[PDB]
Amino acid sequence: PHCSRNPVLVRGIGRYSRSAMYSRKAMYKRKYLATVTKPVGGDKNGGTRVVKLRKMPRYYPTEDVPRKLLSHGKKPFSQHVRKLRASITPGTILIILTGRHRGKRVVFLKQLASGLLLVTGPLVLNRVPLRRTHQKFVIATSTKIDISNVKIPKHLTDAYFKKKKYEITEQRKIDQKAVDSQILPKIKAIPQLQGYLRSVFALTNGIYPHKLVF
Amino acid sequence: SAHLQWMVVRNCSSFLIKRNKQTYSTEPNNLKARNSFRYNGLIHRKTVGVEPAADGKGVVVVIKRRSGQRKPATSYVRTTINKNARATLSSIRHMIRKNKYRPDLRMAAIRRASAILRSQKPVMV
Repeated sequence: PHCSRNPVLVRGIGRYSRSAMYSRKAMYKRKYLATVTKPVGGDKNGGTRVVKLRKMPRYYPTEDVPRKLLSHGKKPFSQHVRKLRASITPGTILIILTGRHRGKRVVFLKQLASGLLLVTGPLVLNRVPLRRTHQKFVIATSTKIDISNVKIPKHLTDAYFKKKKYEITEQRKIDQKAVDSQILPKIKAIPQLQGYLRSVFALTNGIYPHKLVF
Repeated sequence: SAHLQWMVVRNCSSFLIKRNKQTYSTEPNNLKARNSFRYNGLIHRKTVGVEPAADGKGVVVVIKRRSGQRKPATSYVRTTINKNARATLSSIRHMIRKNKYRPDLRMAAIRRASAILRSQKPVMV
C-alpha cells in the first residue's frame, strides 16, 4: 500500500485535480458452510447425521417491527473524533466545577482516548487523586507548568478508571506515587504554586466571571 | 365465488365485531381473526386454520378439501400435531409451501401456532 498521495487542503477537497491524479498515480500504464456431517456412533443407523447450524427458531412472536432505513453516518461513540479546547494543554492548571472537588485547582495531564481529561492534583496538596474529568465542566487558567519529559504510565487508559464500598487498590496508590513524585519538583520550581493549588476558587461580593482573565 | 361472497359478508355477518374503533371476525378457521378478504375461512375454495387440540397438548391443523365445496360435513379434514414446537412449525410450513396450498398464510399460520404452544405450557408466577 501507499499513502493517500492527495494532500488535503480543505476537508473533502484534494489539492490535485482529477486529471493530475491520473498522471501521478500512473494509471496510463496500470490499466486492466451451513451443514457439517459427523458420525452417530451406533450400528444400523448409518453414521450420516447431517447437522446444520443456525437452526430455525422454535417460536415466532405474534408481531414484529420493520427494520429502519440506512443513515450513512451516526458513528458509535467509540469512533467519534475527540475535540479538545485550544486553551487546554498538558501542564495547564484547571478548575473543577461540578464534582465532589468543586473549586479545586489541578494540573492537566494527558487527555484520554474517550475525550475525558486525565487530570490530577498533587494528592499531598489538595487530596485529589488521579481522576478523569470532562473539559466542558472545567475552567482553564493561564498558569502552565512544563510537564514534558514526564513519564505517564501506559496502563492509565479509560478502562483503568472505569467504575466497577469503594476501596483504594494498591495499583491506584502505587501509580499515584509514581506520577506526583516527578510532578512536585516542577511545582516547587515556581514560587507560591503550592498555595495556589491548595486554595479553592470561589466568587465573592466583587468580581464577575465575564470580567475575569483565565 | 370468493369475491362475490366477500361483497355480501363484507359488512353484514354474524361473525363481525365492530368495537373500540377496531374490527374483528370470529369464523372458525380464520388466522389473525380479522375482517379481510385474505383472512376469511369461509369464502375461499381453500382455507387454512389452526386450533388448539381437544386437550391442552398440541395443535389441530385443518385445511379445506377441494371437491366437497357444498358439503360442509366432509369439506374439512383435520389433523393433529403433537411434536416439538420446532417440529410443529416445520411440519406446518411443509403443508403450505410444499403443497402450494395458499402460500400467503404460511407466515400467518406459524405465528398462530407459536402463540398456541405458548398457552399450553404452564405459566410461572
